[PDB]
Amino acid sequence: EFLHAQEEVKRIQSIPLVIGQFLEAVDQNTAIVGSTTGSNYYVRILSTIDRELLKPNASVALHKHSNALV
Amino acid sequence: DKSKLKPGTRVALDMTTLTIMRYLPREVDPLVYNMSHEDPGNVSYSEIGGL
Repeated sequence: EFLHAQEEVKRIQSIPLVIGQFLEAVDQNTAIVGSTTGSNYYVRILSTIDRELLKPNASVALHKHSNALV
Repeated sequence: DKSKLKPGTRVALDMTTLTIMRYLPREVDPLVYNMSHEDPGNVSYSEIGGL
């Protein structure tokens, strides 16, 4: 079941994606980022994959269907 | 090909899944096309003496 579940997330990690810039972390759970779409977002950081090298300043991708930081 | 993407060329991508449906050949601005065809002169392009 774990192997079947991981499959499901990979699909989301992949396109469609919309790019942003990741400013800074206010929680390990959820973080604040800014898009190129003209919206500032509070987006959730995907679990059972690192969220602790997520935290520095970098370019980041957010999923189009789910509006999360995959 | 992966050569159907190179910086500055046009691409069509699907709206709902953002994967490449096709190559889209780049637009040619009509303004550049006018500059290529037209010669603003009405004088010889061989020589003008003393020039």
